[PDB]
Parts: sequence; C-alpha cells; structure tokens
Amino acid sequence: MEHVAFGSEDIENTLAKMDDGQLDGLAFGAIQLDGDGNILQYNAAEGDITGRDPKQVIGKNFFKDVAPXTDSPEFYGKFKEGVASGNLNTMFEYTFDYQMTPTKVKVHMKKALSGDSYWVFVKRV
Repeated sequence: MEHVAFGSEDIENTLAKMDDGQLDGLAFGAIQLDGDGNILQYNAAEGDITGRDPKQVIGKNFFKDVAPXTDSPEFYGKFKEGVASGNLNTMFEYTFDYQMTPTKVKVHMKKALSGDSYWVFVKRV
C-alpha cells in the first residue's frame, strides 16, 4: 500500500508524477485525465471498483466512451468548469451504473500539478 489518504490536502503533490506502478499501490481509485477527459492513467483500485481493465481504458475518453453516466452537469459539468478556472477541487458522491451493478462512490476531482492533467479519485461509500 502507498501511504496516502483519500481527500488529503496535498494529494496532488504526493501523487505528482507517481508512475503507473506506484499509483496501483493506492487504497482508492485514481484516474488522471487531460482537459478533454482523455484517460492518461487509471489504477488497479479503480479497475476493482468499476470492472474496467486499467490497461485498456488508457487513451479512451472518460465522458464520451467509458463513463457516459458521468456526462452530466453534476460530474462532467463540474470537471469542465474546474479545468476552465485552473482550480478544480470538488468532492461529491455519485453512482456509477453503466453496464455494471450500480455502485455509490465518493469522487474527489482535483487539478494535478502536471500540465493539462486532472485527477479523479474514487472510493466506495
């Protein structure tokens, strides 16, 4: 286990440039998106929560392709606002239900330190 808590105040500094292997050590799901929502990183904990294969989703668009249930004002809308402002930091509960058993989660979206990069962190609730 990497010793990082979900929702930690400095999470973007701790995860900065974490390689795919180290990201797989987190206790929570972690996705890194570009500003358009394309998947740059996707860890093992997230694949366990959602069923997706962390290796296969990289390069897919999260909102258009992988997670259409998040293509809504309550998820994608918040993401694209926070990308626009360059200050994204939002935590909210949500239900993931596309081609899966509906699963309620807590989501934390936060701008990364790397260019054109945004984290989506996920844990079960």
